[PDB]
Amino acid sequence: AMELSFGARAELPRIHPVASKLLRLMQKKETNLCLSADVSLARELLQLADALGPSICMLKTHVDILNDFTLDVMKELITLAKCHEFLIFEDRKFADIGNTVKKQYEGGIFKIASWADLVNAHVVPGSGVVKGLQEVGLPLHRGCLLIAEMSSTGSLATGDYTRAAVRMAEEHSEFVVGFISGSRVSMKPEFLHLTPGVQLEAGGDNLGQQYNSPQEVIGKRGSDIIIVGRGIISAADRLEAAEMYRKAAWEAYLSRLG
Amino acid sequence: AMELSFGARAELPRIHPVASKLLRLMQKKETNLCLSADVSLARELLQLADALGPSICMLKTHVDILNDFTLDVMKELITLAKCHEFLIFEDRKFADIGNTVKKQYEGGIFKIASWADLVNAHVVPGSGVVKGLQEVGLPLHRGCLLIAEMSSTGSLATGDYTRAAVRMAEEHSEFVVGFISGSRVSMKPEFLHLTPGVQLEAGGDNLGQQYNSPQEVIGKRGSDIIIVGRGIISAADRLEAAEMYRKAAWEAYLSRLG
Ligand SMILES: O=c1ccn([C@@H]2O[C@H](COP(=O)(O)O)[C@@H](O)[C@H]2O)c(=O)[nH]1
Ligand SMILES: O=c1ccn([C@@H]2O[C@H](COP(=O)(O)O)[C@@H](O)[C@H]2O)c(=O)[nH]1
Repeated sequence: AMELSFGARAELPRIHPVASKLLRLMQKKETNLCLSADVSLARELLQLADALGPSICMLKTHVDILNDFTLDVMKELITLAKCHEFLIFEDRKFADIGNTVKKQYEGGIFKIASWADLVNAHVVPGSGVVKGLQEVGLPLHRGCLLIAEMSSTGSLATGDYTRAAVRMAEEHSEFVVGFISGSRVSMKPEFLHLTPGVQLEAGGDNLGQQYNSPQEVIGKRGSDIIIVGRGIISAADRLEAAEMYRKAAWEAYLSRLG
Repeated sequence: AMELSFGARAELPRIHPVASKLLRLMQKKETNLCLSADVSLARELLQLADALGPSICMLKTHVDILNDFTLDVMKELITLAKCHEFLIFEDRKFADIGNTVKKQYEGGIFKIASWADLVNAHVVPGSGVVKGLQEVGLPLHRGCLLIAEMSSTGSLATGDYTRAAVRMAEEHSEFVVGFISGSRVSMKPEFLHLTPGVQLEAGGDNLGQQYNSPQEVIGKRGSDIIIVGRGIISAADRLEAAEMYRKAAWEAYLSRLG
């Protein structure tokens, strides 16, 4: 295929409204940066969302790490998402049978479906995992990302595992909008590719995380969006760091567009 | 080779303390039944744990489906666990990079490590998932189960994936006490095998769950413990249903012991 812009893909025929909403704000704001807001305090989550909101297309959460979660916190996050124009991605990694994951998505204390635009799923259980999430997510106009590859050393999400992930996406394109992957895994331009394991300096952490640059992941490997946690969160000035990552990911996307 | 009793297995030189405690109470109470307590209310959770405690070796939770979770509820559950003698297994299925899963296990609202004897992890991220959990579990004297196979249709946890799970468990035996699997996957008697997707009658559900009988799973496939949810919970008489499952699983274990 030849390279389409985020704006062209927003306008496509088969595109999920969520993905379309995302691709438009990306074009509008010149950002393909997803902030991984891996903090344990609501006040910090909310201050990051507000400060960095203009710089990001998406805020990714791990609600189960928030020491002071309440649905009111999520209400305030929604208000910031609407105000600054970004989607909320809860990185819950649903990975159970369909009958269980539907309850874990709809219910409990988190009520994830009520506030998350996007969630993700591991494909290891078979397509039941997507079917269960769909029953809840479809009417709510939510979307789902399938984990086709992981960034960590020893990752088993390779080969036929990755190919099964892409098939599963194709079979459920009414609800699945794309992939968590280290590179482009599907040529279909309606699918989003989001890549974690990103820092300016290629490298890793002490527990198997691997990092590659925005230029590599977006430019060479053809992914759409970078997911960045520690590369931003650990900085003294998280706004400056966010801006650095945004320009890098954006300029890398412009480059491959030609 | 020659099958050892649960009582003898509990005394093996390399046995993990949590596995030893469980094997002891299984032999004492003549139960290799784990109740899957898939309910949405604390009261239902506590009611089932009390009513069925005598029949079970283990209660498996999904605390993220509890509408009214609080840590006090867990305190109470533990009192029941200590009174009736069963372990608590939170079926969280950790499946993220090591840096993330340690926070998910220790922290947030659920504080899983503060009350769960056992948790489980998917192996797809590589062994960094176990190394992260260990940082939290080992100080708290906890154990972990690796998901080597799944019960659901289209499961990708097969062949080399399954073998990678077994290797990973062998290499982290200070923390990993066994497997979620549909059959015996390790020949080392220090490892436990727990099998979900169990009902007396043939079948499945509308979202990819598949059922096999206790005699099939324990007797022919050589697993140790049956995990049963709806097979008990949906029955009119849960005390009778729990007893039927216990007696099925236990006699199947005795037969294989010869
Ligand atoms: O394959 C994956 C999938 C998800 N994440 C998530 O993306 C973020 C990476 O953060 P950092 O390593 O950039 O701090 C974390 O929240 C992590 O859970 C990965 O790192 N790799
Ligand atoms: O491979 C697996 C792993 C876990 N479970 C869990 O075991 C229970 C099965 O319940 P039921 O089908 O017996 O009601 C559920 O809590 C489900 O999440 C499975 O069914 N299959």
